[PDB]
Amino acid sequence: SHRKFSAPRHGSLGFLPRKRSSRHRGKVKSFPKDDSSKPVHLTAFLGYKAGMTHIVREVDRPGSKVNKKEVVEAVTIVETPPMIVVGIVGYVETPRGLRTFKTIFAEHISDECKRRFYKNWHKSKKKAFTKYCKKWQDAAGAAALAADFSSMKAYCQVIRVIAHTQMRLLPLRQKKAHLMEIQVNGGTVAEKLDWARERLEQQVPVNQVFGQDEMIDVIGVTKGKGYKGVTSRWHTKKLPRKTHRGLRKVACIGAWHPARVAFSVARAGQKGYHHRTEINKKIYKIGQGYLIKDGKLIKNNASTDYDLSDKSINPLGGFVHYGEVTNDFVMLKGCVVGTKKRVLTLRKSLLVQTKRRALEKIDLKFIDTTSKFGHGRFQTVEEKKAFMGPLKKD
Amino acid sequence: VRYSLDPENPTKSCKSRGSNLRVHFKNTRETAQAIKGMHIRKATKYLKDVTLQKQCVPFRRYNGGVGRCAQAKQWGWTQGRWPKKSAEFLLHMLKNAESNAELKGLDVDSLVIEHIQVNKAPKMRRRTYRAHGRINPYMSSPCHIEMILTEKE
RNA sequence: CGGCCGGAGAGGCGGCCGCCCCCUCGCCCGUCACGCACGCCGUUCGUGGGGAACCUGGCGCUAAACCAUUCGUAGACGACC
RNA sequence: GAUUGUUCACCCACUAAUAGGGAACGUGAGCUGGGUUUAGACCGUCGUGAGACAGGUUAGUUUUACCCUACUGAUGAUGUG
RNA sequence: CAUGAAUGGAUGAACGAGAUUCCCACUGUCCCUACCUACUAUCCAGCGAAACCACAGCCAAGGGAACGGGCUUGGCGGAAU
RNA sequence: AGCCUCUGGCAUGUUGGAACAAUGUAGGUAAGGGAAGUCGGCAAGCCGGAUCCGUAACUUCGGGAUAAGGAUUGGCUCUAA
RNA sequence: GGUGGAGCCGCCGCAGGUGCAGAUCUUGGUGGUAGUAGCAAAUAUUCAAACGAGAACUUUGAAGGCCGAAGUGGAGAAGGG
RNA sequence: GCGAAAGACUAAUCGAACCAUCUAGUAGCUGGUUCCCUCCGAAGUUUCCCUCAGGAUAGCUGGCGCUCUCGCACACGCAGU
RNA sequence: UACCCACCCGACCCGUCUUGAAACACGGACCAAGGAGUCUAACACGUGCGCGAGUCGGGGGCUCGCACGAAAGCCGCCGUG
RNA sequence: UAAGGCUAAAUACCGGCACGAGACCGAUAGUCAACAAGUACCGUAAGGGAAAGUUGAAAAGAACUUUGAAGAGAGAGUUCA
Ligand SMILES: [Mg+2]
Ligand SMILES: [Mg+2]
Ligand SMILES: [Mg+2]
Ligand SMILES: [Mg+2]
Ligand SMILES: [Mg+2]
Ligand SMILES: [Mg+2]
Ligand SMILES: [Mg+2]
Ligand SMILES: [Mg+2]
Ligand SMILES: [Mg+2]
Ligand SMILES: [Mg+2]
Ligand SMILES: [Mg+2]
Ligand SMILES: [Mg+2]
Ligand SMILES: [Mg+2]
Ligand SMILES: [Mg+2]
Ligand SMILES: [Mg+2]
Ligand SMILES: [Mg+2]
Ligand SMILES: [Mg+2]
Ligand SMILES: [Mg+2]
Ligand SMILES: [Mg+2]
Ligand SMILES: [Mg+2]
Ligand SMILES: [Mg+2]
Ligand SMILES: [Mg+2]
Ligand SMILES: [Mg+2]
Ligand SMILES: [Mg+2]
Ligand SMILES: [Mg+2]
Ligand SMILES: [Mg+2]
Ligand SMILES: [Mg+2]
Ligand SMILES: [Mg+2]
Ligand SMILES: [Mg+2]
Ligand SMILES: [Mg+2]
Ligand SMILES: [Mg+2]
Ligand SMILES: [Mg+2]
Ligand SMILES: [Mg+2]
Ligand SMILES: [Mg+2]
Ligand SMILES: [Mg+2]
Ligand SMILES: [Mg+2]
Repeated sequence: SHRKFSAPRHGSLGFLPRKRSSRHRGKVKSFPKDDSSKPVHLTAFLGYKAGMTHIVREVDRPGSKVNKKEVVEAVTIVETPPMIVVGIVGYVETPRGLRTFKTIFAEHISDECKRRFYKNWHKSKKKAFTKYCKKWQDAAGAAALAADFSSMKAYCQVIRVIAHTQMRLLPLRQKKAHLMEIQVNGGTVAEKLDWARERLEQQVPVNQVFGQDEMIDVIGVTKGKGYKGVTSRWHTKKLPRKTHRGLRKVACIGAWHPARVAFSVARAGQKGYHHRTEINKKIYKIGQGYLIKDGKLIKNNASTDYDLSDKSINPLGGFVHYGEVTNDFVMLKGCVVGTKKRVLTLRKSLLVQTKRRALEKIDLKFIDTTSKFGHGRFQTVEEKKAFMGPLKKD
Repeated sequence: VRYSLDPENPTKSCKSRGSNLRVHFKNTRETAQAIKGMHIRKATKYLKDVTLQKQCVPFRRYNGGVGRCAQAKQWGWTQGRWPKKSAEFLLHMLKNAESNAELKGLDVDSLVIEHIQVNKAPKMRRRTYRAHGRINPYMSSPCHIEMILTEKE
């Protein structure tokens, strides 16, 4: 017979080889279509989720109840030190797919970049890229990497740039840099290419990839939660109190005549640590790490013009569970996938964004920096000694 | 008595057997084939780490329900355990044979465990008591272990 | 034997130039010869085949992986960072 | 949602709409056990009687998965020196 | 249909682990689930059963003892767990 | 009564070690709503001791009755009896 | 051919308790399941020493604990021997 | 027997104990029924039966024969025509 | 021919009751040993043999302690029947 | 010739004592019992009631050396084995 009272299904099938993700750094599965008229730029970046906080801003969407009112928005902060370019890679279009031509790494490489090459490091001799680097000064310093750029100029169509993070500038215990191919959505290969030939061994800060109030996509790995019941995983109903054998299950799996349990029935399994691609997140502010000209420009982190304190986005006691953010960052509206410290990939929008809620230029009026290690009550440490004042420990 | 697979050179080969020992034949067979073909001193160490849980014994034939482990990767398996009694019992027998080769006049440090074999033994009887007054047989499974070390170097 | 090309769709191939030494070979004719094995079968080649083990010379080489340990961003164990 | 063991029914209320059905009249080693449908009892009718009654009524044990498969997750696997 | 007088009729204080209905109080019964604890399960050393078993174990449709795992035709199939 | 302790008696009731997954079995707690839950308020929680007050219908005049409904309650220093 | 260590068969006649796959057959034996289910009711153990081939489990000391006098304490009946 | 009555209880047994025997009780009803080869080869219909899951009798079957015929230049007989 | 392997074609698991079984009908994990138309009496027909209007056979008797014998042989008994 | 009485022989013997034999069974057979069998064991009791034969010819039943806490081994020896 049929279902008495119809109801939607629990949880989308559009996600459902719901397994522990096979990668860790968020892999970009599609880069934006390269319009070959606009100048050359990078399409992706690589940041680290740090924490969250309150924002205060004025709204401009006329006709709404909250036009010219102040709202609070929760924002993540993605600590994003400048990435380093090490190599370029060519791709050529085939019927069978999109094959890779020619990877050409620079003369130097790094130290952090070597880490990403061997599982155990301190046991090894650190020999990676020790004879490829030899090519970059001799007669063959023209054969294998000057006829190659001419080859990648003749037959290549799409050119990405292999670029690794700097793991030494972060508070993290990791030192294995994160490499990633970041496609160059410029125009005219050989201009797409005689730009990355230049930026070999070079820094790339976040203000080159991304601009303020730009719709990007965040590509990371869900927070992990282990084996979970059908009730947590697929968010089913709980059976009534009286059920003899468990009440956190699905009473009926399937019907008798399809003698297999179906692909789409809810089951217990791993939950969390899936790969997800969040789209259409907005940037509220591109940051700038506390650099030195005389000393410690911590001011230029959370000092919006409307309050002009000298806060760093670091709250009191740093961002709980992760540390203090000390270089550039991007402030994102709402929540991003992943836990603290997770490697986050930041892609530019594949959509032509022309809505009213987007394109909305943003003015920060106050950035909350009170401690997240409990119920913080007051923002900066000097303000603490404006209240209570002289403590006993003096 | 005779063994199966009597040795190539009866001159440079010592033997040792045990009959009716209280180990579990499905474990002592797994730990007997893992040590098979090794060189004596390499195996004495291996059988001590089986006790200290530093190297496993990969469970190939009798693997039902046996859990995965990390040290199983060396043998190219997934399942492996640390059968401690099984290690201790073919450790005496690996130590008895090391003396039979001493008395025969051989080179102790060039002996390679070439043949080794574990057979089921006449089972023991106990009884467990089960619901509704049933009485099941709660039996043991002993074994006859026997091994032949050769001089191969 | 050296150099310059051309070819990328999974290229795997050619092409085009210098120099050394050597040979004179497709077609008609003469001229003889070549175990003529005594009527008999798997003949004739792509074959320096493909793969697996071992005896000469020249140039180069100089590891990582897994365990043990540690970490949790991960966990039923495995696995993973 | 109210009533009902109910399927079915009827109403209240909301809504964009409160369409109709199949999957062993989907689905008890998934549940519940209200209804049927044991043994206890109670009435009415019938039967001389034991008893009968799709006539009511109240009380009445709901087992076993470790096997193969499917499915969900989890290690791996031959190849690629 | 088919009540009714010791096959007892009508009442009824107290009493009832007797059967219903309603209201107040209360509440994770529910909207809608969440987390915390103990013992498990989980992995390990030790010790070790049983029911069950033709052969066995991926599907669609067809026919067929009129609902196949095996047969026909398709779909497909990768060790050990 | 329960709860803690002397006298006396044991060594966690046929094992240990490592972890804190899902389901469980026992215990707990939940914002707002409060029986909309279900066949039914199933289970659970509300009440709870004492002192002071206060007490209905009904009645076989014994009861109902701890009806219902309210208040008070520690420590200390006194006083009175 | 082998192992085995004391008896055995061919033909003509006679006599049978005379030929097994099966009977939820009888008795005995052995697998797959499986090194799996399991060794989870009453809060609890730890340190040092002794003994010893060998100690989480014995013994002594120390510490923490429970039974809490309607006992896990001290004595008897029936029963046991 | 015993029952403040449920057919309750009477040594894990009760709408009628346990033990041995009569006993290999009876079964128109299930289950099984042991070597080869060769030749022949059915029935599910008739009448009667407390007959309708069985028998009795008819048929259909086989075995055993016998009486003759004459392919022994020299045949009457029969027939799903 | 029989051991292993390869291939092309064929090929559903046996026993059973059944109009119909590979059956989503039942018995069957596996292997050993055991295991089911017997004897007696009474008829009936067929067949072999002795004698033949007769022919026995029993019970008795006469001959052994048996070795073979509790046999064989013999008896107006032989016809009482 | 009743109402009173005695009696050897041929006749019967799955108990008992003592024997003899067999076209019998041969250790799941033959008695339940080839053995410490009506024993072990079950049941309150009446009763029920098993399994279990074979070293060699002679114990000549493995001294001694060695490894091990020991069980077990390695050599040696006994033997026709
Ligand atoms: Mg519908
Ligand atoms: Mg229940
Ligand atoms: Mg916080
Ligand atoms: Mg038990
Ligand atoms: Mg009992
Ligand atoms: Mg149904
Ligand atoms: Mg079901
Ligand atoms: Mg059920
Ligand atoms: Mg009911
Ligand atoms: Mg009833
Ligand atoms: Mg009446
Ligand atoms: Mg009447
Ligand atoms: Mg398990
Ligand atoms: Mg405990
Ligand atoms: Mg005890
Ligand atoms: Mg609440
Ligand atoms: Mg309700
Ligand atoms: Mg409802
Ligand atoms: Mg209750
Ligand atoms: Mg009242
Ligand atoms: Mg003999
Ligand atoms: Mg016989
Ligand atoms: Mg037989
Ligand atoms: Mg207590
Ligand atoms: Mg005492
Ligand atoms: Mg029948
Ligand atoms: Mg039928
Ligand atoms: Mg069928
Ligand atoms: Mg039947
Ligand atoms: Mg007289
Ligand atoms: Mg016997
Ligand atoms: Mg025998
Ligand atoms: Mg016997
Ligand atoms: Mg024997
Ligand atoms: Mg024997
Ligand atoms: Mg012999």
